[PDB]
Amino acid sequence: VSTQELYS
Amino acid sequence: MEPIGQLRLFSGTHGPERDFPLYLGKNVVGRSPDCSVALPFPSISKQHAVIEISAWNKAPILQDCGSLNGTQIVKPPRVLPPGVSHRLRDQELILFADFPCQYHRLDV
Amino acid sequence: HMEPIGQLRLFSGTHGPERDFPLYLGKNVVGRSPDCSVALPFPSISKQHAVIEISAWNKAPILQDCGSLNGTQIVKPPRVLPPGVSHRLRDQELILFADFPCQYHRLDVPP
Repeated sequence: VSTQELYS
Repeated sequence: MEPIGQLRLFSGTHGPERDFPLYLGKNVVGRSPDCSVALPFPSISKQHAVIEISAWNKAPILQDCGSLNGTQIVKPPRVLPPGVSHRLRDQELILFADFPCQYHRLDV
Repeated sequence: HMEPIGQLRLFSGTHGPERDFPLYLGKNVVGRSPDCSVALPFPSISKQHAVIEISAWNKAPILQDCGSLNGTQIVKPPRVLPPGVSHRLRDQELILFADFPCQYHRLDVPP
């Protein structure tokens, strides 16, 4: 698993 | 080794507060359960930041390790560029991604 | 007695243990005066420091600073809340009043 980007 | 600081992860969607002890040396913050301060949330990088403490009586140094979602100082509001050292102050509020924490120096 | 629509948590700190306050429909004033909705009895908190207004049952609360001396800050994203600007509160979000971190939580209640 890679890091989940934060968006909106 | 007795802890010489604490990292408080405030309560939130993930449940009640979690408190992590900080020791002399390298205290890695990340998602990996290997990390000294394991914040097992998808938006935290696997190796997110490191809090380095040289002595009980020396300010810890926080550095972002090139995390995806960043490390911020809440007040005064600042983004910590990757690799830049920041001296932590007692009661300082830090964001790792969208997770607010507070650092507390212990005694002694 | 009506049912609170949300709550404000003042985290434990050097000032003492955690305190939690109900937030109701309408106006809820945060300040150091003991008759504020949210009474934070600390000298660095203004007498009328901020207000959280809940316009209607299922509307996000609006936080406004009342021109406090030591300010109100939004934690994520981190930025000072200028007096008068309405900030929509999000569940679990942290706010600083002066240097005191606080958290807003929406309660799961009917009208």
